[PDB]
Amino acid sequence: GWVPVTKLGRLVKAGKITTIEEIFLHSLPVKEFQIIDTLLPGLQDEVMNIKPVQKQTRAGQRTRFKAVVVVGDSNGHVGLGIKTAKEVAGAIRAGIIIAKLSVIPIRRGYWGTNLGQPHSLATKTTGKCGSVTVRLIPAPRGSGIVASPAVKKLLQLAGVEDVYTQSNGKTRTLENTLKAAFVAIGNTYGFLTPNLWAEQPLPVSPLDIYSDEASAQ
Amino acid sequence: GKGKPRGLNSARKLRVHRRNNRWAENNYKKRLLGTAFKSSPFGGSSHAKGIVLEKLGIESKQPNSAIRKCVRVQLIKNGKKVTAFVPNDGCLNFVDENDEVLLAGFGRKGKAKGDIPGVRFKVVKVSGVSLLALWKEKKEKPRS
Amino acid sequence: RSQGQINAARRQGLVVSVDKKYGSTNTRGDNEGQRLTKVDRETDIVKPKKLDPNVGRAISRARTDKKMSQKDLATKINEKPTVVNDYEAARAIPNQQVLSKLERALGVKLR
Amino acid sequence: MENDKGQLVELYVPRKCSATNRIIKADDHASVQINVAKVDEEGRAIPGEYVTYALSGYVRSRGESDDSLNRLAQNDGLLKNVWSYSR
Amino acid sequence: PRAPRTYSKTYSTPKRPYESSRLDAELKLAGEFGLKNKKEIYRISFQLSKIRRAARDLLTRDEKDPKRLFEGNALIRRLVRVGVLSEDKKKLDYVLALKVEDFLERRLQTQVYKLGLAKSVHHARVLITQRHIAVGKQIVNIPSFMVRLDSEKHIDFAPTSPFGGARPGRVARRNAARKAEASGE
RNA sequence: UAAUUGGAAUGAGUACAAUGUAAAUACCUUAACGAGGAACAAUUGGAGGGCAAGUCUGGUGCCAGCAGCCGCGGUAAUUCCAGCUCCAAUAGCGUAUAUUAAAGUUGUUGCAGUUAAAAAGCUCGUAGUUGAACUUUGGGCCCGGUUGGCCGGUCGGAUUUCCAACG
Repeated sequence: GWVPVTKLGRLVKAGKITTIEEIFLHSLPVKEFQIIDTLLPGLQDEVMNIKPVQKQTRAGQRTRFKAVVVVGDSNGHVGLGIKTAKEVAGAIRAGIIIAKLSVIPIRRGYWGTNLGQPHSLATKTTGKCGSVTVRLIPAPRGSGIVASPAVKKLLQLAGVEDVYTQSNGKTRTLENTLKAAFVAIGNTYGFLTPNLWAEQPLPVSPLDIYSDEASAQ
Repeated sequence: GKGKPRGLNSARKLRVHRRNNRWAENNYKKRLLGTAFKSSPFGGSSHAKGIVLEKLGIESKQPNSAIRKCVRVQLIKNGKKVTAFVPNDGCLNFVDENDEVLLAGFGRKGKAKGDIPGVRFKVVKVSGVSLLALWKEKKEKPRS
Repeated sequence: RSQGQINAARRQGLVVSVDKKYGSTNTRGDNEGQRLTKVDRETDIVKPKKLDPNVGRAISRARTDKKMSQKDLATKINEKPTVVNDYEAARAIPNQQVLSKLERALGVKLR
Repeated sequence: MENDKGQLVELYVPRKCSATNRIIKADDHASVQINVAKVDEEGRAIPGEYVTYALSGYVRSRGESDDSLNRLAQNDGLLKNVWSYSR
Repeated sequence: PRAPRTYSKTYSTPKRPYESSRLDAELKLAGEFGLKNKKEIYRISFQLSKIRRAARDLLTRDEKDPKRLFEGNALIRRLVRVGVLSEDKKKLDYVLALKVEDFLERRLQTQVYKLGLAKSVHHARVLITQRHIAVGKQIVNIPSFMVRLDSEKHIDFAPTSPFGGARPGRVARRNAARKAEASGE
């Protein structure tokens, strides 16, 4: 079935790493998607756009299909992957693989007094990709996701209950808007709130503890 | 920075600068020049009645090659002469000279529509009844 | 299926089978949508509902020799006049919706 | 970060750079976790007992990673007379 | 020159007209509640959007604001009384979580159906407007009555209605009449 | 895919009455009539995309026309004219003009000016806008340090407490 080629892949297959927050805390480069199929199951996907791109040749036009898919289970984890291919079906399959490998954590928070199980984002965060800036604003309870039907659909898979948006630039370029929203939610752990001022003892990497399980034989 | 004044006692400059740059706006100018009253064929109105002078055939612009079956109309309240398109087929038979038609805008707020060159108006009512009714045989044109 | 139980089974529960249908709303029914998978996964040749042996011969006369023409008959059932042409004697794969409109427009009760 | 009843949320708490005190993001692949052996009499580095420093990928790209460890390790007694406060 | 009559409209059309998510989210709200049209659904979300605007206004203000305390309890006890907010959910963070579903539950067109005696959610709608159900002592034929908490023991057939006694109506009365003139004599 | 059947319920209406009212009309009540597809029969716009819903059939053949915009039509039209089917809102729905949101396309919040529209040829200069730094700490109680010692516990550094005031 799955024969791992990466040291991180061997530790996940051996069950020595059981949560994906171990990877995210040590910034480990995920190289194969079967790592995070056995580590984030119940992670649905949805294809957001299929459009053709053409390169013109001496004889005719070389058309092939770009696919934008997003993944995320429903809680804390988002993945966006873009792939072009000769067939629409092949681009979606390959796009899902790229979508998984780019899974990231989102930091969720409270707009106000904290009454358990955060609904909104912790801060105001922005993200830009090619003249499209997407701003994400924390919203009070019961607001829902106030966004475009594609950007809202990415924040549904994120796990955000209530959020506001602004936008700028040519948002009709759907790839640049989704890439700008992916940057905006990935920056939620970028921002250092006063919650995080306290020092930590710098834990030891699982690749460094379980070293002989990771190493090949 | 940023090329505009920012000082707290500088509201006059910002207010007069906003005023001067409002004139670059298309509809702010027409609201404050009264262009609808003086220049537009309807006197700033949604509708106007007219009198049919002749049946016209206007060639559709590229890439369409039809004949558009419009009429030339002179208004009552102004005397101005406008060209108005006669909608879906057979309606040019229902319109004749001197039928006292009713006109409306043609959708685009003072601009031509579709492949018709230089027509900004359409007929709604002819002889005071309708064109929908006459086209659908729901009413009958008065004998005139 | 049709009001036999779908109101009787809804006694203060209000959710059993409330999922959405396939979702065309003008493309025709799925009467062979089950058979479409079987011919896809079976790696040989299968015979597609071979012929119309006597429903061709007997019902062409009862329909069309009465008053009508196939150019007329295909116009009221809304199909091309070659569709009825291959329902005349032979050379068709009979689907349900076309054969149903063939029956209810001209009465002869042979399926 | 916690709720009203003190129950912890925020599924992981991130590492922070030991030079510039900034968050190591989950996609900072230029960030580095330096492990330094602890030693005792007659050498013989003790296995599995470290002195650990984390450096963010911003610092390493700027070229400050060497000067940072010289400060970060001299203050821990790992070095002497290598890093000087007054330039 | 007589003083004006105040009036207002009680619904709002959604911004984007043709969805496949919102247009098919009417599976519940029109087939599973037996409703006339989308205006009965747009009406509920209008009042529900009116609720959150007041609640968001209060939450911004300081805790132990006398304005927050006064209009807070008033907003809770009004929503408690009609039975849309549950018995202990009484907090301004929970009126914002209040959704469209538990408003259509409190309608008399469904409360008739849930309290037996209707055998369908839009058999109940027919019975209400045919002057059959009375609440307390009062016949109501408004399917959007929004019953209170001390009223579910008082949905019952009307003292005038044929199903509450009182000399059955003109169909059976005439139907028994023609058997009287055919079989009786 | 219907298709044949049954008892039940009701008001839209026709109205004795009473009520209402200055007098009436109407409402709210109410005796007597008042539902089986023929009616007591819901429309208005759409079905390429935006934008929900047919690559079904007949006609036409860059003609007629549609089409807010992109576009459709020159002999197999998912777009015209029709039939069927379906979609949207619904006693309401379409069309025209204006206006607001959209519009961060008027920008105080909050635009842009190298090349997309836009830095005066350059400098002086009045009004206008803007302009370096500097001028003393009296109520009490709880909290953190930073100096001052009464205090070393200890092999030059290791804990802090009772007391000033030091903000």
